[PDB]
Amino acid sequence: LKTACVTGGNGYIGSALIKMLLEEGYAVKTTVRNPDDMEKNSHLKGLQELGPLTVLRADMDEEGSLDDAVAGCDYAFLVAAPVNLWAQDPEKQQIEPSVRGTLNAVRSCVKAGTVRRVILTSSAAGVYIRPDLQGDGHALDEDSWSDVDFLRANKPPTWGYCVSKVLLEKAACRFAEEHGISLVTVCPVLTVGAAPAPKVRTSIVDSLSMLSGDEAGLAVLRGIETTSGALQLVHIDDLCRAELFLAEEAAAGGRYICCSLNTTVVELARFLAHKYPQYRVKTNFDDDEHLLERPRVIMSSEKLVREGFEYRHNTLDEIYDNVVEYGKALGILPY
Amino acid sequence: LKTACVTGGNGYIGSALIKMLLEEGYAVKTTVRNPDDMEKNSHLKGLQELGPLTVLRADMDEEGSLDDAVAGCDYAFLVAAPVNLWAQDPEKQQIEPSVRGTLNAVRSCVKAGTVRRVILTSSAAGVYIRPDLQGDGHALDEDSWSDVDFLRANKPPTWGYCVSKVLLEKAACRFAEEHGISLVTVCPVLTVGAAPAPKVRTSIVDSLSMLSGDEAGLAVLRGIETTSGALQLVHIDDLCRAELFLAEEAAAGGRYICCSLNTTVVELARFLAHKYPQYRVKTNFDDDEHLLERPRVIMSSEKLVREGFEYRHNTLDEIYDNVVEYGKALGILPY
Ligand SMILES: NC(=O)c1ccc[n+]([C@@H]2O[C@H](COP(=O)([O-])OP(=O)(O)OC[C@H]3O[C@@H](n4cnc5c(N)ncnc54)[C@H](OP(=O)(O)O)[C@@H]3O)[C@@H](O)[C@H]2O)c1
Ligand SMILES: NC(=O)c1ccc[n+]([C@@H]2O[C@H](COP(=O)([O-])OP(=O)(O)OC[C@H]3O[C@@H](n4cnc5c(N)ncnc54)[C@H](OP(=O)(O)O)[C@@H]3O)[C@@H](O)[C@H]2O)c1
Ligand SMILES: O=C1C[C@@H](c2ccc(O)cc2)Oc2cc(O)cc(O)c21
Ligand SMILES: O=C1C[C@@H](c2ccc(O)cc2)Oc2cc(O)cc(O)c21
Repeated sequence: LKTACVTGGNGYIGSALIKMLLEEGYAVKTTVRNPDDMEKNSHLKGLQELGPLTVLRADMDEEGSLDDAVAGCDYAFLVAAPVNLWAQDPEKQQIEPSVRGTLNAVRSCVKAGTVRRVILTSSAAGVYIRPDLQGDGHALDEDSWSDVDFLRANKPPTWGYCVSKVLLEKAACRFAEEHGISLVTVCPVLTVGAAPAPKVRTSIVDSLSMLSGDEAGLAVLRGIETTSGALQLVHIDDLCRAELFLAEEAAAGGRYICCSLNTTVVELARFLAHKYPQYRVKTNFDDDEHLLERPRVIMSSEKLVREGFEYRHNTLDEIYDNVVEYGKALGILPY
Repeated sequence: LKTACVTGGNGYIGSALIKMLLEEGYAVKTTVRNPDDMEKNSHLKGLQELGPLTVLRADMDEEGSLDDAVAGCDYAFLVAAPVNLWAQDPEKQQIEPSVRGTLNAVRSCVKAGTVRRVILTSSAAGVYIRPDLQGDGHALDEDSWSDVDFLRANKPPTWGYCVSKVLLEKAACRFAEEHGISLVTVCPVLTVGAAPAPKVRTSIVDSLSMLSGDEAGLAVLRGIETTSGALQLVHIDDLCRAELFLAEEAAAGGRYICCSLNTTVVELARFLAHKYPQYRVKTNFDDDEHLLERPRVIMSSEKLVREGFEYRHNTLDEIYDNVVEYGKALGILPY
């Protein structure tokens, strides 16, 4: 069989990727940091009783820890990454560990000799910090990079996360090219949908905040719109198929935005209020709230599409098709 | 004042639209075919003594008939249309007059020069004839068009009505684009609620059939579900507000489904049986329970809700809040 490595099998996106790879007939090796924690990793046993899944222990911050897991793999999906969006000391707790851990992982992939392609999962946060674009009508593509200097000078919330994505991508791209290994980078927007992982929180807390009523989650969604010009969404299923697509399509190369739809907080609030009447969805925003009626800047996925990929969740109704039941199971929603 | 034209002021939806436009401060001009029939048109005098309403005589089948009425209007609400759902000769009694009357109306709107936007009332019957979708889990949006080929090949009941909506929509859009006039099309599902018109019947006969026991109306409801995959409902007041919203919302464009709730014959029957025990509502079926237990195909109003519209009647109780009294006043219900 063809074998794939997925770092961070207990993560939100990582757990979904593993499930899809197995379904598509791959043998899968995944790393977690504490396999003995079956609260976090029970889905890996569930999947492991269904398909050829291997679970290993590794911390990406330790050089060479990934050597064994990626040995004998055709593809390496580097999903695991530091996600301290709000660290007190971002340079040391988010940025430096991100760059160092990504280089550690690519080094292991090179060492393995068998890895045909590395698939690095980054984020739209490395793309859409663009304070030089004013007014509306803007459309960002893979040539757009988040303004690191602006981020370090002004340090808005989650600035360290945005910087870490920019720096780790460039470090990864340089390392891969200097060692002759093919590297594809995927920059997904906010990802929504059910996954096998039983104890994840991550962005689900935020994407469900209009239904849960959590004001911190609501601030995150507002922050995305304010800082990037829109609220961009993609379904977990489309993200995982996109990663498989980019791994398999030999003609694929370089960076790829993964984004199905550009909306706004107000649009999403209205739609969710309409689709889920049982929740008290606040839709009446009033003035000061610098909220957009329509996107000012959109993220373009034309490169991935013209590459041959097709999204299957193309409306708000389809992007939010199964996340509510997932939120219930995770305890993020009560009922 | 801003001035709006409404065709067919004696019609069910037309009469409700006129009352709402007058309430919202519009000067209104409406056309009827026989203003001297004050049994059908008395509500227009009642409205005329309360607000700035002009009543004119016109038959949409005759080219130019609408010229005078729509002259000086900022918006034109084309509500009047042939409703011979069961014509013996649909081609000549339903389809051709529909296309021709709509083109006549839009031509008059262009000639007026003042019409900023045309709001064309069409029907969900132009959307949900989709024999290619089997199983459940389907959601239809504005890109779904009723299958005219299937309709002409099998000629199910009301096939001529369904075809007329598809053709008049496409002909109208091609004409509007060539003349650079904004045309927005609304495709309501089964519309329910009280209206000023005193002698209308239309779908009220069918939407009240579970209370009246009329088996022809009950057959129409079962037919909607069997042919479209659900029993879709919207309140007259939400439809009228939606039409105003789309007229006034500069960003709005193209076609819009108007649908508050996707339910079933059985669920509606159980709801009506509990709400109105004085009437004898049949809730026990079987075999004939080819009736769905839950919608197989749902009409998605996501485009309209994203545009900025919010439904105010969202439950069966809210959708059926005042239709029964109206049915009494119309003689459709005895008591
Ligand atoms: N969720 C979204 O909506 C979204 C959208 C766009 C981009 N992204 C990005 O895609 C990546 C995955 O996101 P996610 O939502 O799945 O986050 P998550 O649920 O919190 O999972 C993060 C994974 O990374 C692991 N990890 C972190 N540091 C590690 C380390 N030093 N060594 C080994 N493993 C480490 C974590 O393992 P531990 O449990 O041991 O910490 C976990 O498995 C993230 O980089 C995210 O920023 C997410
Ligand atoms: N009622 C619903 O539940 C529903 C749901 C979805 C869509 N719709 C569609 O919305 C439209 C209005 O529906 P409705 O319930 O209000 O029907 P309605 O009560 O029977 O009224 C029909 C109106 O159209 C007029 N009309 C027909 N042909 C005309 C012509 N050649 N020239 C001038 N006027 C003409 C009629 O005037 P006359 O009296 O002189 O014939 C009448 O005013 C219809 O196209 C319907 O198919 C209705
Ligand atoms: O790691 C991520 C991804 C990030 C994100 C949001 C929007 C976007 O467009 C790209 C990335 O959002 C989050 C929000 C959280 O509460 C926790 C998280 O771990 C994350
Ligand atoms: O003109 C219409 C609208 C049509 C309709 C029903 C459901 C739907 O979803 C869309 C349209 O139903 C009707 C039923 C009638 O007895 C008489 C009518 O004149 C009509």
